[PDB]
Amino acid sequence: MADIGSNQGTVNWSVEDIVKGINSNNLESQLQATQAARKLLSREKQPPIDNIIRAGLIPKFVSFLGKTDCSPIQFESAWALTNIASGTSEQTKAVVDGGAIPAFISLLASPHAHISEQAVWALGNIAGDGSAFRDLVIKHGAIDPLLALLAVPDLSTLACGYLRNLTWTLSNLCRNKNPAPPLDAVEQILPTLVRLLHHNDPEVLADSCWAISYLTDGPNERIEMVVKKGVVPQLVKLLGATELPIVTPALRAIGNIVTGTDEQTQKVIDAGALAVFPSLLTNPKTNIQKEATWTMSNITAGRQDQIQQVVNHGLVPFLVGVLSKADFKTQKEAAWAITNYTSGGTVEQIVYLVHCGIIEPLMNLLSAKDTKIIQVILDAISNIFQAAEKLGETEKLSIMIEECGGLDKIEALQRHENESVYKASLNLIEKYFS
Amino acid sequence: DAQHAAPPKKKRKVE
Amino acid sequence: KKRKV
Repeated sequence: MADIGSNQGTVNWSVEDIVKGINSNNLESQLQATQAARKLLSREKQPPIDNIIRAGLIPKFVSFLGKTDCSPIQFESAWALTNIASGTSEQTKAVVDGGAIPAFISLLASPHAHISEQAVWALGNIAGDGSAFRDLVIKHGAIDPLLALLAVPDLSTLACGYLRNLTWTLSNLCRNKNPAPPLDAVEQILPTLVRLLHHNDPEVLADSCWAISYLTDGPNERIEMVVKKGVVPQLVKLLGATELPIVTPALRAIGNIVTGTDEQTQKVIDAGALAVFPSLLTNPKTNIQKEATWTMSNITAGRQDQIQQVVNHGLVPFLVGVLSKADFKTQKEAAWAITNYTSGGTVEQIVYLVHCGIIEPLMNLLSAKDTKIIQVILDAISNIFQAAEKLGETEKLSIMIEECGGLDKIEALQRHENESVYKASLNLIEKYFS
Repeated sequence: DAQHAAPPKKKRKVE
Repeated sequence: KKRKV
């Protein structure tokens, strides 16, 4: 979707000159002026977006989008408008206010690939502004034409840059949450999205995953319409991809899905997702590690038979590892994973947790400046003592917590300031210790 | 590779 | 238990 010049004299034009040319009654002079404008808006640094808007050029550019007889000016103005729309919400608004949406949607059917591609790009920028413009683009009927552009036997016959553009614009139509995209628009888009999720290009796969992650971020009903399409196995596969740009959105999508129902969570387990976590929980990239632990916490919050799966895959030692050493935010997710595990696990599963060495690292964290994680941890111990109570082992556990220095940190918290904390402590103290 | 952020909300065409 | 983004 890219261009040139007439460019000895279309480079570095002044805005007054551009206005002069566009105001001439000459289509060719307007074309030259529009290209000059595009070049100012397309330069490497500080494009004069506001100056162009103030000159009142948008309405002219929009009208040039409809000049089928001069494809070059359609393309140049489409590019100019695209770059104005790439700015602030206010700059994107000016483009919308000029009536650009229906004009760009009309250009989607252009016989010229580079022109329909620019139209796609522009709509991506407009929809990317947020919920309102996203939904306005949809109301103008952008989805059908966009989907038609991908209606081919094999995606591979499409120009690579062209396909990446369509995928990205489609993902923005699935983006944002207050409100989320119209249910029927999501249903209309899903089938094509599933197809892109199986394409071989790394950027198309990444953005496809991001779109899926957007769609799974919300009520269980939204998660269900995605899981229903049977994409989980594919998401699990991409979860093991070598490229971080693909793994990140794949893990996010998987993580959103396990925040749903036990039935929906069971789907990721059935697909074999847990076998990838030994690697995800030790990933060099700290964000992956964080999201992986976060995902584990929503799985340990599941059924006992699901917690057992976590056990069978040998993931408890990995949780003990993250709890012992990791970026603090990851350690916080681990604490949650542990408290959720102890909250719904069987006595045997909880005993196992202690046998893996969860106690010491858990106590060492009680010394963190984060009342939230502290509550979570004290809460975890309570659940663990309760398991040892049903075993008349409440004493062997007290020693352990005393051995590693736990008590010397719980009593100190007993004198905390947050009622939730000092109360929780005191209770544990007088109930299990001295 | 690249990693971390979600795709840009808007993209300006430099070329 | 199940907490979201």
